[PDB]
Amino acid sequence: MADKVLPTIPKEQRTRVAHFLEKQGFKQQALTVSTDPEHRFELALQLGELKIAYQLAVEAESEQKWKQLAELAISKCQFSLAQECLHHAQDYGGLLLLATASGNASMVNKLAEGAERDGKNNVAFMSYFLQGKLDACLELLIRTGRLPEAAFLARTYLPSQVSRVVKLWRENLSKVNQKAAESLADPTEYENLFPGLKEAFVVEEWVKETHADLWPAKQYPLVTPNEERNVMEEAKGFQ
Amino acid sequence: LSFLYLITGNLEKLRKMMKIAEIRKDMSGHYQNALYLGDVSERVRILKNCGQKSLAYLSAATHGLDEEAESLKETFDPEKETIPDIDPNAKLLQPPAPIMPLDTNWPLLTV
Repeated sequence: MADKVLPTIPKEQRTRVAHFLEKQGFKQQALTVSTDPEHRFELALQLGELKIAYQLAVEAESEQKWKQLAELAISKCQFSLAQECLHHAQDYGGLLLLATASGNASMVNKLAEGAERDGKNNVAFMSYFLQGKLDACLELLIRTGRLPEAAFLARTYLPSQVSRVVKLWRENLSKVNQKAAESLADPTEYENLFPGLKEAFVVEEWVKETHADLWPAKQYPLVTPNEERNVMEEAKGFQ
Repeated sequence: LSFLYLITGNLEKLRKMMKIAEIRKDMSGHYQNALYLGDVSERVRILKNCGQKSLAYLSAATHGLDEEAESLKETFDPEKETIPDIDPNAKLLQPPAPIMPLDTNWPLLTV
């Protein structure tokens, strides 16, 4: 009966009543009438026509929508898309949590790009590492003035930037003269670098490694490939 | 300090520390223990924070252990239905094979 009336209601009317309908709990039906982007939106949150919600979003026109929505999407476990929205949002933090949990390089490159974006030094490093990229970690340091720290990495996992880097750090120190403050040596004397001969470089292990990076470590797994990184690793690594 | 420990090419100290801060709660931090590692135990805890078998699967599958994550997931009345890219594809690799150190201890000189 009402439907005959329905033509003979418009804009705003629909809204009020929609709220009534919503009160009725005739959410779907409430959806059908739906009439305000906001109105549609909130209801949409309740409702979850997911795709449908997207169309309403269309171009959302507010990350806040995406943020709100992201939580919702994620709940529905409509991730493929969620990723698209979140990505669309480029809302890195939550998105990272998923991306990381299954794992992914690709995410990492784009993200790397992002990593560059973020404005505090630390996250970006994990990324660089995570990717496996000393190089990236070290380059990053150059901008931030992480210098003592950069040396440790450069030493540990040797890109022998310890030599290069140390000179520069030392130079800062140098600026701030005093001989102790200057501090000096790479192959020999103070440090014996390559003459010490101990644990962050060489070819053979490295060759084995070269491959290693390429295969999946294995134990028993899924399509989501292996790498391990534990006891075993220590042993071969020494070899 | 943990960072120093992972920088260096050795494994325990971070792990006790990991215990002792895991043990001091967490929602975003477990991550620290996992990467340089393969294996994590965090997952036992983690699932409890999540507990949607989702995290548990994503994480799970490779030790050849996707499976328990599914068992619960089913029990619940599952809710997963779509996923995004993420297939383990970034390198947790680097650190210190023989010749050209670590640095537990770092020598220098005033000279």
